Amino acid sequence: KFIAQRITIARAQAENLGRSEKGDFFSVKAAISFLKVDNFAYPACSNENCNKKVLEQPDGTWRCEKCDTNNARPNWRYILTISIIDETNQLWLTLFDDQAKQLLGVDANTLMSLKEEDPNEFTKITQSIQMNEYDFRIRAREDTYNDQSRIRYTVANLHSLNYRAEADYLADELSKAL
Amino acid sequence: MASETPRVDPTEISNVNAPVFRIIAQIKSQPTESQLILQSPTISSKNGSEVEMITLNNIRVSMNKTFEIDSWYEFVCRNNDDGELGFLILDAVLCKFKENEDLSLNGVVALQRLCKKYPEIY
DNA sequence: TTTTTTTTTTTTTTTTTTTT
Repeated sequence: KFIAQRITIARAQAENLGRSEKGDFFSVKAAISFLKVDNFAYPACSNENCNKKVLEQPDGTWRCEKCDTNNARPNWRYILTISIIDETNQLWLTLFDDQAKQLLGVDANTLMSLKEEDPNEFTKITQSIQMNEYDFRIRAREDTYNDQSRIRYTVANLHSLNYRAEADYLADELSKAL
Repeated sequence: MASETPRVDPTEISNVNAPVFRIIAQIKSQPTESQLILQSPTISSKNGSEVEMITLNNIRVSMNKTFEIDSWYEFVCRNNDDGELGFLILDAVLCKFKENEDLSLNGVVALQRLCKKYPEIY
């Protein structure tokens, strides 16, 4: 009793639609193509459930607008996204702190301190983690900033290492085809 | 090699005469190293298809190719066209999946069937 | 047996190995 059947990204835009306004994400099995080098982790204050992005006053220490505090450790949160490819479409997936932290197994502060570090192991981790296969739960929403609007996707979960269940499931689908 | 080497069922020895093919099945230990027992069931039990086991004669050929118990191996072999002899053991590839996990042979069987009905794709 | 609070709306991945 596991999740097996699913659809693709090409079938995600229009399949016998609609489905007018209603849906909640869905499961996707897709390989990872490339990891963007820009917009990895944005800095913020260290606390639980921080919705504010700290800025720099003419001080030199990070300052939060809503909650006044002195930030000793500028705790970073993952804004990093990834470029993925599937059986049909080539899409882009936006990962959160837990999703991107679970992807490479490295936190945001250690990743930012790893990039600014003298050794080149940052590019070694970036190139070693890229080009893999992964499973996500992706949802689609349409947001508009000013003059530009398009549908974007996010990652609600990560799953991998499943092999036997997919092979036996496809084998059963082959046996039930007759 | 560079030629076509599809995966065929060990019971197809009567269909094709002396080809070069690869087999993925279960390896059993004989009383001697000159014989081999290949356990290859098919899908469901009571559906009408049962376990297909084929015995081969290893003789002295491929001494270092001896198979480990419970391990999997890709069998590169050529059938003998004379008689009273199984598939000649030539090459073997180490085959295992993961730790604390196994693999069902059904997905393999459906493999070996499809490549029989569709020679275009392997 | 699955229900948001951490940005901005682009995004480039391998760019050099090869006959007459």
